[PDB]
Amino acid sequence: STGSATTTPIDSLDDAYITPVQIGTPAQTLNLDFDTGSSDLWVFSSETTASEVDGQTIYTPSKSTTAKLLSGATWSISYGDGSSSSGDVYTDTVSVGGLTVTGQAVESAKKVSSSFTEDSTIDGLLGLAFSTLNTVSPTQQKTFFDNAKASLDSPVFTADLGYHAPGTYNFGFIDTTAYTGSITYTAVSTKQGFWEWTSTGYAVGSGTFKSTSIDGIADTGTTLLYLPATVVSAYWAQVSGAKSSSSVGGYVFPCSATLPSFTFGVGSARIVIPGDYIDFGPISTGSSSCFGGIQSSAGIGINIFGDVALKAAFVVFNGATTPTLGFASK
Repeated sequence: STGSATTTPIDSLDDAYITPVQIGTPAQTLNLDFDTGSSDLWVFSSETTASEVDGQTIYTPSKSTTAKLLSGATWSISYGDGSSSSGDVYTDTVSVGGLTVTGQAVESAKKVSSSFTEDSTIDGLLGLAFSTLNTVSPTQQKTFFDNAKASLDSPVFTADLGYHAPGTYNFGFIDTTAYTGSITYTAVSTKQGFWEWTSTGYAVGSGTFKSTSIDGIADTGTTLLYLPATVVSAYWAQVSGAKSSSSVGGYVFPCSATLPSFTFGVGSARIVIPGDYIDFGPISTGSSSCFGGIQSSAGIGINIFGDVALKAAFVVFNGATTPTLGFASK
């Protein structure tokens, strides 16, 4: 089997992407944030504290003939950005882009933090990291990909995120029309439960490439590119007037700037992030200070190749017995 679904930016900045997902019978379609940095499929639901729901579409398990309470199971997650959610668990039929999994754990939120409530466009998350990170207790549950894998034509999914435009998540096949050149594959460590890999270096603008190993995670659920302070300083030093602002929470730059590109290495290959991808716009409405899309990972504890990096590439998440990651230009 295969599946193919369009993923759409939630706003003009590509702060996140939503993908429609069919849950239950008859189908209830919710728009979920596909997140290769976590491993829970959770939704706003009829059980979510009413004051914490503000415009989201909810899953109502009582209206699904295939929903079953997973008795005794609870979940609770906290994300890198400080947001969180928790609740109980149903199993139900879940389909993405024509690919159907029966008996998928659908984690129903009883509580969500303010960041979730305040974003009316995201109805939940669909985790695509390794199932070892799944938070369901006392019986850990499998991700949608893990459940689908054996049925897929090939044990892979791909992320093709757009810059200020829709893109695609495919399951079970590689669309050879969706990228240019060849795909370069690189080793993955699953030791921390992430799609963790090592970039071979970077360049800033038309500058020379610096060969240096940068361990990090391919994370579709993180907006920005978080790299070591040395790398980030080298980038922003090429933008007149750019500075790190403790009050704003990272590097800002004059909105009048033209940003240089940023290149990262994948083996001997190179992925170029155009400068425009690094512009996250005014820090507040009307401001002439703009927020940067490359930020320091210092004090996160891990480097994160988030959407800013991934949307410059066609990315293969290869879930074969020994997983790997592939990157192509597009």
